[PDB]
Amino acid sequence: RNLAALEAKISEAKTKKNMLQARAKAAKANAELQQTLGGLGTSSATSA
Amino acid sequence: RNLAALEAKISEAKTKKNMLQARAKAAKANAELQQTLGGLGTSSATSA
Repeated sequence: RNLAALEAKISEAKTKKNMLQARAKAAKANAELQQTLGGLGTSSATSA
Repeated sequence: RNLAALEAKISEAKTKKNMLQARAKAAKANAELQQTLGGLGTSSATSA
């Protein structure tokens, strides 16, 4: 029974952590998209 | 939507700046024409 419980713990923790990391990476990618959209170099063209 | 907006910005800024530069060059060419018309070397012929 301890082995059954431990395997359940291992599987759930591993998969949950992996998916959490993947979604966090997706979120940070989206945040980088937002930064790039905000990060517009209009100043240089205006100076030219 | 951000990409659509950004492409619109890029196209409009590029074309407007290019045409502005071209027309400024035309204007300076015309100003050089006016200078050449004013810049008459009558003094040298008068001295001869």
